[PDB]
Formats: sequence, C-alpha cells, structure tokens
Amino acid sequence: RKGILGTKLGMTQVFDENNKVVPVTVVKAGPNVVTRIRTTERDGYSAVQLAYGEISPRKVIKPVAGQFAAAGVNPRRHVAELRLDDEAAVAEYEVGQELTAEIFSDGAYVDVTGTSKGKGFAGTMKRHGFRGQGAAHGAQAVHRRPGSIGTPGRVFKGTRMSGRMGNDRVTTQNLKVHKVDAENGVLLIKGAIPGRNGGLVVVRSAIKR
Amino acid sequence: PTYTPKAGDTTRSWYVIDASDVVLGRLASAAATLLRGKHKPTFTPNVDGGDFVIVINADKIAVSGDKLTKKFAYRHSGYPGGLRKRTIGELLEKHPTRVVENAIIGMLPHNKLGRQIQKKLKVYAGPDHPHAAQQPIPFEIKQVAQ
Amino acid sequence: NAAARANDITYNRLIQGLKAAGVEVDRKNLAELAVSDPAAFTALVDVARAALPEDVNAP
Amino acid sequence: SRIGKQPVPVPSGVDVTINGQNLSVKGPKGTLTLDVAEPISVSRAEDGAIVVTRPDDERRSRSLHGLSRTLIANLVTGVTEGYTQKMEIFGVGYRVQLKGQNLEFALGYSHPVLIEAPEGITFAVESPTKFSVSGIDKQKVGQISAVIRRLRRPDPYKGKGVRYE
RNA sequence: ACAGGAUAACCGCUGAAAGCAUCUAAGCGGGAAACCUCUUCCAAGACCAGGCUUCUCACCCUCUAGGAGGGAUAAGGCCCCC
RNA sequence: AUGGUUUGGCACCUCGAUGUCGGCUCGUCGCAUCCUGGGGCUGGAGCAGGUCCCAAGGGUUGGGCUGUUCGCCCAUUAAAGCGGCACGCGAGCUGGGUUUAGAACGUCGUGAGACAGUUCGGUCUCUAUCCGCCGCGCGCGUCAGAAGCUUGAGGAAACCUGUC
RNA sequence: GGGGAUAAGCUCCGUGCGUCGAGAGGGAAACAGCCCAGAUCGCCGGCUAAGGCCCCUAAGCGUGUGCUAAGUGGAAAAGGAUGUGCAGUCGCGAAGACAACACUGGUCAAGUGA
Repeated sequence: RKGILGTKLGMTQVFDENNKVVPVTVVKAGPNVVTRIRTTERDGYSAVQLAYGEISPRKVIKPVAGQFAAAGVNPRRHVAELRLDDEAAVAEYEVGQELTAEIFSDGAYVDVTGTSKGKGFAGTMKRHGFRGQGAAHGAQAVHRRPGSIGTPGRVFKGTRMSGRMGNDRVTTQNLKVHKVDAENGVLLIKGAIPGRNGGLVVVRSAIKR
Repeated sequence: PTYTPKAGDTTRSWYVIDASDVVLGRLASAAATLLRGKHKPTFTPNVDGGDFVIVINADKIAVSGDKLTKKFAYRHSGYPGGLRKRTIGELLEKHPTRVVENAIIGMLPHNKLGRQIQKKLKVYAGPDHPHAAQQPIPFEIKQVAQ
Repeated sequence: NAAARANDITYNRLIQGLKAAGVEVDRKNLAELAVSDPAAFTALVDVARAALPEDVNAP
Repeated sequence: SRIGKQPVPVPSGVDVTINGQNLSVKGPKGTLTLDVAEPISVSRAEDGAIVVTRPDDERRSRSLHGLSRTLIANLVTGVTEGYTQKMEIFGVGYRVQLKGQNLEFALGYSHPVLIEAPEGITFAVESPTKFSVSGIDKQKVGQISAVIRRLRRPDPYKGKGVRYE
C-alpha cells in the first residue's frame, strides 16, 4: 500500500476520451520526506512516518526541532504515520527518502482521508435526518423537535439526539485517479474528497480495489 | 485489648504459583486466600496485609467437564444489544491470563479494599515472569489433614 | 485458625484437642498467644495433638 | 473390546517406533504417526506385534480399546501396502482426466471444474469414464473420494453422476 | 465488499462398544446474509492510567536543618491582540 | 403442556388525580421467518411449488373508504412478517372518536328526565431540581516539567436488493 | 370442608392449631405471616438451636462405602428413549451358544437374547 500527504485545492471539470464529463477534485500531493521508521522489533508495529508542509524554522518548538534534527531533515509543518502490514513492506522506505506524486498511476483507486467540515451545533433534522412533524393541522411548536425518546424509564445510550456535528476524520473509498500531473505534483481525483480547501488529506492505495 | 497492626507492621512476601494442570477453582481460591492475608496470624479484615502473588503457566491451566466450550464469560457494553459472550476456549486462546484473573478476582471481596488487594496479583501465560528481582518463594497448594 | 494451620492442624481439631486436654484458656487469649508469643501457641498445639484420639473418625 | 484384545501383527520389514503414546511407523509405502488414547497403553510385542492393553473396564476404556486396535491395524496396513479407491461415472458426456497433479472434470457445468490433490494421494485416470485415487492413509483417501463423489447431486431418476463399485 | 476462522440445519471420512453395521462414544473434514476477524470511526480517567522519541535538565530565601514553606526561572503554555 | 398478545375472574395498588383510542415523531427487544442466505424429502422430470429444519444481518411501499385499530379495495414489490415493552411513546404533538354543560330525531317515562341509539358544536397548563441521554469545558491524576507521533484492551457504525 | 372451573396472592366456615397483628435476635440472597428462639442492663467469656464449614463468609478443597456425565445438582407434565448401577426371572447354548460368513446344513469361536 502506497501513501502520501496532500492538500485539497478545489474541484473542477475535465473530459475523458469518450467526451464524458468527469468532476475532479485537485489535490496537491506535495513532496513528503520520510522522517521515522516504526519497526516491530522496536515499536511493536511496522509503520512509516511522513512529514509535509513548509514552515519557518523559527516557528518550530525545541522538541520538534530536536526530533527533526535527529532524523536528519529540515522541519516541516505536518507529520503523520502510515501503517503497513509487515517488515517486508516497510523495508523499501528509509529516512530522508522523498515521496512525490508519481507513486500513483493513472486510473488507480485511492483512499483519501480528511477532516470533515464543521457544521456546529446541529439539530436532529440535520444531524440525523429525522423526519419532522407537521407544519400545520394543529401541530403546536413541534415542527422540528425529535418527538418521543422512548419500562425502566431510561433514555438508552446512543440516543440520536441533537449535538455538535462535523469535524471528524472521514475516509472515502475507491476514488479513481483520473490523472497524475507530475510537473505540479497534483492528483486529479474523480469525486469529492472530505474537508475544506487547504486542508490536509492522506492519499492511500485502496484497501478494497 | 486485641492486637491491631500499626503503620510499619505489615511485611509482604512474594509467592509464585505454577498453574500447569491445576484445577482453575482450586488455584483461584488458594491465590485469593494468599492475597487476602488469611494465612497470617496477624490477619485483620481492615488491612490488606496480604502477599504478592505471581501465577505462571496460566494457559496450561486445567478445566474439568466440558466447561471449555460451554461456560461463557459475559460483558455488557451498556448500549442496547451490547451483550457479548466468549467461551473459555477462545478466551484462553486469545487472552490466556484473563480467565485466571477473572476467577481470582471473583473470589475476593467486592469492597474498595478488594480493589486495592487486586493490585497485588500478577499472572502470566508464559513459564517465566519479570519479577525475578523480588525472589518469589515457590508455593504449592497443599491440604491440612484433619 | 491461621496460627493453627501454620502448625499443620485445623482449627476444629485443635479446639477438640484443647478441650480434651482440659486447658481452659479462651479464644481471646488464644489469639493473643498466636499473635504475641508463637512459642506458647506451638506448645499448646503439641499438647492438643497429644490429647486427640488416635483415629478421630472412629465411632 | 473383543477385537482390541487381539494384538495386530507387525511385518518385519516395517519399522515401528513407540514413544509413550506417540507411535510412528516407517513402512515401504511411507510413514504415518498415530497418537493413542491415554487410558490405554501400547507396547510393541517382541514377537513382531504390538500389544493393545486396556487396564480398566469402564465404558470409556472398553469402548476405546477396540477402536484403538482397529485404528492401529488401519495405520499398519496403510503404511505397508497403502490404500486405493476406485471411481467411475455413469451417463454420457461426462469426461474425467488427470492434468499433472490436479484433477479436471467436465461434468456439464458452464465452467471447468478442478480438484486440488492434497499430500499423500495421487490420481489415476485410465479412462475418461472410470478412474481411481490411491494413498497411504485410509481416512484421507475416503475424505477425498467422498469430495469427488459430491460433484453431482444424487439422481434417483436417471442415476447420472458418480457411484462406487 | 473480497478473503480467512469456528459453526447451525446438513452432507461426510475413518470405526468401537455390539466379531457385522453405525457421519460417533475416539478422532478428522466440508457447511449460511447469523458468530470472530475483515471495512469505517471513538478510544490509556485502559487506576495494569501504555509506547517510540525529542526538549529543559537549574537558582535563591525562611523555620529549623526533619521535613516543609515561600520566591525566582528554563523548555513550554495561557491571558491581552489580529 | 407454554405464554400472559384475547375476553375473563380476584380486588393487592392508587379517589389530599396512575390521560382513556387511533394517528404523527422516535425507538428497543423476541423468533413462533414475509423477502434475501444454507438445507432435505418430495405424491420433485425441468420450471415451479408443497411441506418441513437452521438462520433475527438488513429490508419489509404509496393511495381510496372509515375517527378508527380491524377490514375491503386500487397500483406495485424481493417482500409488503407476527408479537412484547402502562394493548411503548400527550411535563413530545394532535383532539377526529369516547367522556361535562347547548340543541334535535327515534324510543322509554304522567313528569323532572333517560338511552355500553343517532346527529351538529365544544379551553389539551408548566421557566427541568435529580436520575437518564446527546454534546462541550474547568480541576486533578497518570512519581520532575514539557512537546511531537502513536499502540490499541474495549466499544460504536455499516450489513438491503432487482433487471438485463 | 362448601361456593368458583375442587383456578386463583379468589371467597366463606371449623381447629386448647401456629405466627404476625402487638415481636426484636439467627436462618431462608433480599423476604409481616416459613424454620430456630420470646430482648431487664453491661462484658473484647463459654455451650448450643435452625442453618452451615473451597473463596466471598465464622467453621471440614473431613473420614469410609457407592452412584451421577446430565453442570443433573441449580424449576415442570402426558408421553418418548439399545444411558448406566443393583437385584430377580426366563429362552437358547461346548451335542459349539449369538453375530458374521421365518426355517435348515458347513467354518468360526462364549456367552447370547426378552
């Protein structure tokens, strides 16, 4: 399973060779530098840690700067881990190695992971798709409230009631990569990927396809 | 009046119990008695003057009957339909130590003092333990003949 | 009971042996002996052992 | 019970090793290993045989005694000459042949049917209609024979499919 | 979803008690949207309060020198601000 | 023989108050399974059924008439399951029915009036203390103070299906 | 004993019957009416009742002889059923019994049937 860190730029329109339209989301799969190797003999699990983003050296605090110096690379803004399956899979990464966009190929299926947009304090109508009550025929101030809550006289756990919504990590599966522009380090992914423009995303080879 | 332990009176010793081919209930009761401090003449229900207990070869333990595949360990998450059950077989092959831990914990009091006593029980599926530094005394389950 | 099992005898057999031996010390002072002076308790255990029948399960 | 009391003869040319209850036998056809139940011990009788000695007469042991005897007999006869199962087809258009180590049939399904040959068995096909499998262990041979038998639902009407001799 | 594991009804293999037989009491296999994994998410207040690292890694005063109390700092954080 | 899902019987519980039917909104559980899944014998040729075991993961439509549940019907569908939970749910909603006072018809009564007969109309109150539940913080703890990246015991979500 | 469907935690009578009412204490997990036992007060003394003695929980992972494989113990019927222990019978049988290869003959080798 390959992987890379990127940034959501926006969505646009392209046409394939059958003249059909493809709505594509542009992701800046920028250069990532491998900072640490997680090994079973040391950490108990095999994983690779990638750094992304450009940040001023005067902005990083001392612990982070020390970690990056121990790695041997200049600091970056964002750090994340890719969990592999076994040592044979992680043997192909070594610290300081640079990953760019061309690890993916045209037509590949990818898994983009991002943080959903925030929606604030949301009612059950919006948070859970509850059907409302009547807007007329005598309904009294119940046009949007959940209604019943339903022996022990107890509201069971998991009640789908109102609350804060959004701002959760979301994975969209089996997205097709329409084009891999190597010059700009840009992936053209058919479909809509989570989060707002300028947010961090993780692009991974699909686990299913 | 009756003797009462003071601040510095309690002394602890470490026993290591080999659970290979030992009846689960028997070992659980012996370890519970050891943890409670019932074997000491200075015993007092108020104080946890027990001893630290190490149990090795937890996976080799003996279960009679057909309880290996017919006795269930239950737990409820609290959500509706959150009841999960595992027989002693899969519990043993997945978390070997949990069977002995549950058995021993069920046989000692359910107060806060029981919670403090639980801290003095260490069980391990392997034939060895990392507590060699304390020099535990090997302990064998005998019966006082009357 | 704890102190008697420390001397390889059960509490009930110890009490029966003490009764047969005729010693008239009660449980309060028996516990006092067990906690304070283990030597006296061991001696009492021996005298109770002597006072017991040879086959306790005999009719 | 009755069968168990009779020691099973051991041919001279086949090596028998006894390690408590773990019994291993090296024969001309190959080697097979058997584990005996704990209420019964087996000792190789010096006269070229093994002794199935049951020391108790409670239901478990008395039932296990003859079973252990016949299991040992099966093991020795399977390591000495092996075991052979003969098979065939009835009907028309049903073709069977061996493709290397793996067996391919065309029973009439829209897809070709393949069977994987496990260890210890081998497939013989001297005719498309009739063929055979042979091995050193009777249990495995029977299991694979039944598996290949399963390739068609039973036909009480025409009897088209496969049946033993 | 795919794939794996243990199974239900069921189909079986190898066979005793019960000289034969018996999918069975010893065993070994197949077998479902159910079960365990697998997918997504939360999760160390998981009191057994985890792990891999990286940074600071030092200066006073008081009571009585047993411990405590107070002050000033580092890495860092918060408040104020946009 | 089971069950307390149907009418019952008792009057143990409340008259210094335990909302009475349907409907809406939102559930949760059982399996005595409607579809989908695995089976077996067929008085099963194939198709398709009949009947029966396992199986509760998901799903189980929109309208006409009636206050209705029930029920009949109209179109579909893979299917249009049966039940428990104060015959779930009015400090969540409705007030069409029932169940005050107005009025009329039929019948009973000399009459005032009456009818588990009908007909039209007819106030549904409350700022959430505690438990519960959905979210969000503050404090302290995790044996010096901090900061990155994480393992996961343990939980939650999802699980449908047709035509060609 | 009657009424009711010999159903009710139904209802109505009899009882030198009991308990609660008006009764604590111990036991039955909790438990007015069941079992033990009637509290004058104090004791950091002893023996017992019912009930109990692996751990929770005081006292026995007591001793001896047998039984149970069902977690029976630790809920229930009509009925069904090559489970097993004991005892009692009968049928057949070394003239070779049963099985195996309706009733008869040969191999075989002790028990075989209800």
